Amino acid sequence: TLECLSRSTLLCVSALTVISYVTPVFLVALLPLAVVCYFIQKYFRVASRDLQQLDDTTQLPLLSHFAETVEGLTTIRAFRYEARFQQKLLEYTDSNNIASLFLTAANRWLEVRMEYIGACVVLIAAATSISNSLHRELSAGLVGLGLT
Amino acid sequence: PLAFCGTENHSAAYRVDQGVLNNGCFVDALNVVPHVFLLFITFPILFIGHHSTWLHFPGHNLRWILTFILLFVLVCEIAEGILSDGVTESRHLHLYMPAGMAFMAAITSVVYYHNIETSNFPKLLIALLIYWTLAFITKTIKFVKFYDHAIGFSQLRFCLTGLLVILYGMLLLVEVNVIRVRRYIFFKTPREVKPPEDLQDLGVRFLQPFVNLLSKGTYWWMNAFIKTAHKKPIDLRAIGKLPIAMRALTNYQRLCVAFDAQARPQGARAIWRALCHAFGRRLILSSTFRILADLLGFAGPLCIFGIVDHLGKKTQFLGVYFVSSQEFLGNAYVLAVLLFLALLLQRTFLQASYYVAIETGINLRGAIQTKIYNKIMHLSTSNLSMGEMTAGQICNLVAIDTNQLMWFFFLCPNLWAMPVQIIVGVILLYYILGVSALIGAAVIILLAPVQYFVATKLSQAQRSTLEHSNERLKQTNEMLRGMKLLKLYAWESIFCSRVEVTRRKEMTSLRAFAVYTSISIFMNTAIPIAAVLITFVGHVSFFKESDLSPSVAFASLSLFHILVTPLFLLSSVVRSTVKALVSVQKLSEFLSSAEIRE
Amino acid sequence: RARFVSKKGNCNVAHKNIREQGRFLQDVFTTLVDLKWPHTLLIFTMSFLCSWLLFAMVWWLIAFAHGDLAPGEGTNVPCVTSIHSFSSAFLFSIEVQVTIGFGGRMVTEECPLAILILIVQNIVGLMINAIMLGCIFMKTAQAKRRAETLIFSKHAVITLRHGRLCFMLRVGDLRKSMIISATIHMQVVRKTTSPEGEVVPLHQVDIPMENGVGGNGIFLVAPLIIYHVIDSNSPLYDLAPSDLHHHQDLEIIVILEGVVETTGITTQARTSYLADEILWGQRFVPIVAEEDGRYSVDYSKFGNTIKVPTPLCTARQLDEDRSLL
Amino acid sequence: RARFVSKKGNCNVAHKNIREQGRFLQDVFTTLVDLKWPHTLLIFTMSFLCSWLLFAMVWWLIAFAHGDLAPGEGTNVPCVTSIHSFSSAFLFSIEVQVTIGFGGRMVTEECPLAILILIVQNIVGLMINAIMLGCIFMKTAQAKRRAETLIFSKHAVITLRHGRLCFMLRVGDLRKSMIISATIHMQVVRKTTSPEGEVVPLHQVDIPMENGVGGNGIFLVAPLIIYHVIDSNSPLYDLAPSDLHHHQDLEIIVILEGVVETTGITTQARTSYLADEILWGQRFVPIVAEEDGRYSVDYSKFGNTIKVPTPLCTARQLDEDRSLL
Ligand SMILES: Nc1ncnc2c1ncn2[C@@H]1O[C@H](COP(=O)(O)OP(=O)(O)O)[C@@H](O)[C@H]1O
Ligand SMILES: Nc1ncnc2c1ncn2[C@@H]1O[C@H](COP(=O)(O)OP(=O)(O)O)[C@@H](O)[C@H]1O
Ligand SMILES: CC1(NC2=NS(=O)(=O)c3sc(Cl)cc3N2)CC1
Repeated sequence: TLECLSRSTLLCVSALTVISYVTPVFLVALLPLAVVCYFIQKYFRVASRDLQQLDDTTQLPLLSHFAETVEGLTTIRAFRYEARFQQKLLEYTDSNNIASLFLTAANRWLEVRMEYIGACVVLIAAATSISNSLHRELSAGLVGLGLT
Repeated sequence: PLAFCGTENHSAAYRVDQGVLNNGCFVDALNVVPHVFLLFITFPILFIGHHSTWLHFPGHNLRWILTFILLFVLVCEIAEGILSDGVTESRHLHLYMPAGMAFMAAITSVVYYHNIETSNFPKLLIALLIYWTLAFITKTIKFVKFYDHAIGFSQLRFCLTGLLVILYGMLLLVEVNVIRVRRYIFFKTPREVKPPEDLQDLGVRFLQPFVNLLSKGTYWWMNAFIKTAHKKPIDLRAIGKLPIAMRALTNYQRLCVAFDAQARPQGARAIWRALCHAFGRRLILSSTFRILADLLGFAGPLCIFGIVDHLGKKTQFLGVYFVSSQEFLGNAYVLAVLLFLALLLQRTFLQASYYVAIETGINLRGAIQTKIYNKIMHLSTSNLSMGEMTAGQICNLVAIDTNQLMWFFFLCPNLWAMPVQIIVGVILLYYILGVSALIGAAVIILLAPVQYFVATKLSQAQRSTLEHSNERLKQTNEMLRGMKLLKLYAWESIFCSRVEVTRRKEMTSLRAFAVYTSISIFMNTAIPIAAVLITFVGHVSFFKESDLSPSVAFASLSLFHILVTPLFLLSSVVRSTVKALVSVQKLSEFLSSAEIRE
Repeated sequence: RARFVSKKGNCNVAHKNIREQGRFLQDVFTTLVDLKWPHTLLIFTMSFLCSWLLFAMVWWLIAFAHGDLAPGEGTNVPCVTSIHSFSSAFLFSIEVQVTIGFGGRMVTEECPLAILILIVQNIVGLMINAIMLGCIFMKTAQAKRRAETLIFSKHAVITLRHGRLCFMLRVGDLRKSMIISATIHMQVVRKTTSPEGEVVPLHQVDIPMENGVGGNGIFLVAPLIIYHVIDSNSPLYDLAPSDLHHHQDLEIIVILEGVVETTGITTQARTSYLADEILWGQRFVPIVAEEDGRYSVDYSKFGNTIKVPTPLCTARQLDEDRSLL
Repeated sequence: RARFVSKKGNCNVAHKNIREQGRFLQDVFTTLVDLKWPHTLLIFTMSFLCSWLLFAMVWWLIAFAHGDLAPGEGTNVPCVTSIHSFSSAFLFSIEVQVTIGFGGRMVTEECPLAILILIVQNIVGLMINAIMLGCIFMKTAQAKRRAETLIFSKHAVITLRHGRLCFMLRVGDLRKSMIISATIHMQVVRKTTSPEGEVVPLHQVDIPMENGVGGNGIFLVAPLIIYHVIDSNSPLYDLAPSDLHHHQDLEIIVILEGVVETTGITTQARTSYLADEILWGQRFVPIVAEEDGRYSVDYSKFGNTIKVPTPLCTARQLDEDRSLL
């Protein structure tokens, strides 16, 4: 995760610096997206912190339900309580699975918003660089740098 | 000033002495009529007009896909109309304003269809039917006139109005399929679909199987949850119940059907084939979404090629200039718009792929957990009483091994869709560069045996790491449970030293894994640099086929980066794969253990 | 704690799970009057503007098809005179539909399609004008905000009149216009449970208003103290001053249904009184006095109460104390 | 087996042998509003079109009689300017009657008959416009489809409340607009026979609704369980669970008569309950719950019933069992 984070967080700042060098006007459009991102990180982080915690607090009665089943297997099978404990497992598994599903869908919500912001970054940088190269000459090589 | 047909030759375009139907720029005036009819018949119905039990009409997925394609083709028609009228001094409103009116009409039509589908009003769909019929007529006349003046396929507007009439006919066929299935017109009216049983009374709040494709891909239904988490903490009441397709019992019965189909036992290979038979259809769906995302990811470098090539640098017909497909593709801004749309579609598909894979893994986890518990209720205590297995290992079959198999099922569609992306990327590299790209691909290929050697060493190191970590966790558990006896006998340091010895073996295996991981990362980060260097030196010093140019160089740079991005995570991929193989093997060992005889 | 009716008199009932089959869709006119004045004004301007624009596109298409938009050399009678662009057709559609008829642009008798579309636009414009006139008249003649001048006291009072321990109120009419056939319907809303086991969460039990010979009708000019005697049959028979706090589920709802004299449409003023808003041992201060000219109502004392010595027992205990004596 | 009222609430009574003396003919306006919207629209367009065509033939006959249709050499003032054919007279009749007045065609003051027929056409057009505006306003202000949002449960339930064996129902209001002065009128329809020998095929005996102090009025916001106590005076006193099948002739009809708050016109929702649609030993599930904001009504459970242990005897047998104890 540290290697992936270093590569991502340095390619992002390198790319923003490159687009700011070839098109300074992009900085004017860099401000609202950084606003919009912030609002998304305002709304997701409250929800996800719940949905992670609810995913953890539903994993504890599942795993412990295994731990008491293995050590008390003779007792459960002596009372003929196999079906009741399997039903308890079905309840615990359903709770943990739907907590994980809501965490997954919240993550997909956030990633859809961030990737659409990235597509907007591409569109804005392309518009600024193409308008420059048709108006104020960029030698047609810095445009490829900014788009790449 | 601001005339519908441009004031050329003293407004000669408005002269309709030659058969007004075959007079051009009047058929473009005829095209506005269905769109404004739909707007004026739809805006009061939508404006004048909660349903937790919503259903979906037949052809719902197809209608949303056809509407998206219709919006894309109308955007292309607006772009080519703006391109076409930019030469004449008078602005021709008939070239882009009917296409924009069509775009607004299609947006209003899909909003009307969504409100009808969430309100279950099929009898109003007749109105949409009339609009599509009118649109079809007003397109096909135009197409016929474009055939009668010999436009041909060399002009983009002819292909775009052919796509327009094809999509209008397809939407008309979807509408007549809807009236065939659900008879909302004067008929017997026999068919009632009814809401799905999970939505109507069970109390599920995970609406992802039940939302339309726009809210299925953008995850719009999550929005309210993201709002309500500000006002109230999310608990197990705000999260509903699992759907029937996502329930643990359903996936467990599906896995049991797969295992019974295999038997008509256990082992790792049979477990893998059972997981294939139970969940590979969803895995194929996620792989298809990832394949489409990979294909649309190449629209980036091609658009960079076209844009930078244009920045480095025709037929009059019926009194209005026409644009060829080559002129439309090579005029900078349009590519940017296309790139933006392609990027949006790609991201949506990619997120869909991820979601489907993760959903599949969660279902797999539930099934596996149920099967493990059903083995526990049929287990024998002699397995634990003779040291064949311990309760910590049985609990780690759920806490650790099922998680490893689940994360490998997360990572499966990327591995399935990687070779198609590699093949298309190498083909496009040859298309942009030439033989230099073949040399660079040969440089990439020449280190593949070294990559395979590093991957095998990583797999062996992670097998040793898992083997030592299980023993370390077993010794740590038996030390922690009997801590009072170890303190009373002053044997805490001895058992701590034994756990340190097992941890030292694990750290030796981890050091081997980290050394070969660093070798893999250096190889997969020096392969792109050496490949790019050898291509861009051989493209000028060795070969003289073409100039270097910024378009070719930066498009090939984007293609090289896109092709080498999956190679960055080789260590994590091989670690997850070998952890899955170990997990499936010990799951098969546990499921094929002794039982209690009846 | 939720209230069935607010103090202003709007219900807080939230409807859900209504499977809709178009019975909200058939009554376009009732929904059209139910909208707010900005929404009705928006629909009113949008329907007329969209009809003018639609027939404008029809007239402009006729002028395109006949050749009137092209510069004619001469001896060519257009379908409509003086139509040269889309704005000419739009001004002509406004002239036809609002029946202004400036006459620079007019229908010639050459094209039969122009005559037919003139007929169609006149019929459609008459339909739209009649529907909008009726909807606006129903919107103006609504008595919903006449009911806002029917004021109810903030507190309600349980005290003794003729040794009965009645629950009393105060209802006043601010305007001088009479409200004809004014009837008072008082109810008690609680979560009553039957002895068999049925639980009704909002069981409404009407209570009789002790005014006249068994009638709900009142004559409201001056403010009236409207009281219900807590006898044996009343649901408030077991009510005690140890009750009537905020946590208690008792609610008492008063409806004043009448006909406005000036508009002739029935209206109702709803009000609710929670348990903590019902005061035990008080009494409403008199507000009407004989002034020099005539009777005067002091509305500054309209809801004022004064503490009066009442028993702190329930009504059944007071009845049992009478039975012992 | 025929039903007096349908489940939707339309009567299935077929009238015949009505000797007609013109009392269906005098009330043109009531029949004109009774027609469907296509029929009212057809009469609305046909009356205006026929009036325009009739006065068009009058104007064209004037232009024929005065010599205006003939090509005049000059110095001849027509009765109406620019009338050259029948279509000119038709456009001029449209211009006069809808008061557009384009002014290419206009009445000159030469012919007094043209002035008189201008007066006659203006008076007739004002009459037609006023009658059609009033009929369209009455057509839009109808509360017939406001009553379609007043829902009644599919089944009705006979069970015990406070040991009484009452027959209960469920009435709900879908819209948030109030229905003022809502009254419930319940009846029992059977083929009752008198002891003297009189047979009434559809004898309607009203049953009292046990809600309030002897009143038919209800306050309908949330859905209400409307019950009638089967006491000694009720016609259902001898009803048994061995009855209430499809072959039984028992019918129970519920009328909800109220005034719509927004339109101010009285309406009624009729419903019928056959014997096989009345369930013995059930009970309506509660649907109103205190949500986080306010009260919420779950309309997905609106007609749901649950089986509750009730005696399988008639009401008179239960009363006799109480008399024995
Ligand atoms: N002067 C007044 N004008 C209008 N309404 C009044 C007036 N006085 C009291 N009310 C009504 O009585 C209620 C408040 O009663 P309360 O505050 O006890 O009376 P006061 O303000 O005289 O002490 C309000 O809901 C209001 O509708
Ligand atoms: N959600 C609802 N919306 C509108 N009307 C309803 C609803 N639920 C029940 N009704 C009314 O109740 C009757 C059907 O009752 P029933 O089918 O027993 O209720 P449910 O469908 O809840 O089981 C219908 O005639 C209908 O008018
Ligand atoms: C991050 C991006 N640029 C890039 N990627 S790279 O393939 O590592 C490589 S190698 C070499 Cl020499 C020059 C470059 N430039 C923009 C794709």
